[PDB]
Amino acid sequence: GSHSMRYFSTSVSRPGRGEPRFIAVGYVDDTQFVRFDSDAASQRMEPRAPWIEQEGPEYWDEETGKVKAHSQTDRENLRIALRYYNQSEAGSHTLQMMFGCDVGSDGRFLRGYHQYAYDGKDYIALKEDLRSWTAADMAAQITKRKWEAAHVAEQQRAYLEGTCVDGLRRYLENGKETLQRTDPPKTHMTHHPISDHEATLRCWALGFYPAEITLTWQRDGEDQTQDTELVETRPAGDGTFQKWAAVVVPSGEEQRYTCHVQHEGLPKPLTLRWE
Amino acid sequence: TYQWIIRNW
Amino acid sequence: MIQRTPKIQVYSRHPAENGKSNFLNCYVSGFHPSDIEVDLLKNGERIEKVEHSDLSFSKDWSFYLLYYTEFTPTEKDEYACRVNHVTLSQPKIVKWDRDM
Ligand SMILES: [Ca+2]
Ligand code: NA
Ligand code: NA
Ligand code: NI
Repeated sequence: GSHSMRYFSTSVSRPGRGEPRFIAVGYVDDTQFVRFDSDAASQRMEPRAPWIEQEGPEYWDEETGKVKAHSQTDRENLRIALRYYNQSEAGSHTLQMMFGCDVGSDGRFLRGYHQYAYDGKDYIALKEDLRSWTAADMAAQITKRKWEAAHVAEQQRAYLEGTCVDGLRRYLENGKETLQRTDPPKTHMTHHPISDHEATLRCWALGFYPAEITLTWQRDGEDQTQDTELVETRPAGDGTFQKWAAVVVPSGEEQRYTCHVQHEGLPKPLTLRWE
Repeated sequence: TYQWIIRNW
Repeated sequence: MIQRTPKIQVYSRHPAENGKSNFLNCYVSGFHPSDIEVDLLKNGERIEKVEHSDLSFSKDWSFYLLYYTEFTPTEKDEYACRVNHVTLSQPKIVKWDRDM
C-alpha cells in the first residue's frame, strides 16, 4: 500500500588520521538499494538491489556526484560544529543526516523529511509543513537563522515534493517483483519447562517482508499486554525478517494460551496454539 | 534520487 | 556527548539443520557511537573473516549492523559472538541457543 524512500548518511571525524568517514545508504521501505563509503575502493554509488542495476550510466554519475558533494558538505559541517560547540580537534564526532519521502497507495506525496544530528542528539530538522525548521539547541539556532534568511526550505520542499516522489514511483515500478511482493510469516511454536510450577511458550515468525509484524499473546480470549517478552524485529540475512514473542505460563495451563500473528502478507490474521 | 546536500551549518 | 549500549541477538538465517550449511548472525542495534568490535566464535575461537552490513541508523539516530558468515551447524561445535563497544565495561560474549 503506502511506501517510503529514505537516505541515511553518517560522517565520523578521525582526529588527525586523515579525512572523516562518510557512509550513505538508500532504502525503499525495508529494502536497501544503494551504497556509498569513503573507505570503499570504487568511490562510486554502488548498487545493493538487482532492480537498480538496470539504471543508466549518467544516473550513477549524477548519484555519485550528489553523494560526493554531501560528503564534502558534512565534513565542512563537522568543522563548523567544533566552533559552534567550542570543542577540541582531538575528539572524534558523529554527524548523521536523514532525508526522504512517503507516498500513498495511489502514488501521490504524503510526507517529507530532512533532518540532522550531531553526536547522537538532534541538531536541526525540517518541520512537517516544509516551510520552517526546528533547532534543538542554541548552536542549531545559528543554522536556523542562516537557512531562514537564505530561504533553504523552499529548495528542500522542491525536492521532497516532486524529485523525491517521482524517484520513489520509478523505483517501485522498476522493482514491483520484489518491493511490492509481500511474504507471509512462517510461524511455529515451542515449549520449555524452566520450573515445576511455570513454563515458557515462544511464538516464532520467520521469513517475512515488510518488517512490520504484530505478535500478541492471549490468556483465554483477552490480550496479554505485560508478561510477554518481545524481541525486536531482526533481519535474516536475505530480504526477510525474524521476530518472536514469549510468555511464562503456569504449568498445565498451556491450553488457555493462543498467539495472534498480524502481517500484511497474511489474508487474515492467524491465531495459533502449542500442541 | 539523491538530494542536493550543499548547505552549511 | 551521549553514548548508547548495544542490544545483541545471536541467531541463524534458516532454522537449525545439522549437516546442512547455514548462516550465523550477530545483530547489534541501538548503539552510539558507530565504533563497534564484533567477532563470531567456533568453540570460543574467532571465526575467520566475517562479512557485515552497511552502517545504518534508526529513528533516534542509534546504529544497527548485521555480522554474518557461511557456517555448517552440527551437534558438536559451539557458536557465540563477542561484542565490544565504548559503553561496555568488558566484551560481551552471547551464546547461540537452538531456540534463540
Ligand atoms: Ca569497516
Ligand atoms: Na579534514
Ligand atoms: Na526551533
Ligand atoms: Ni540462502
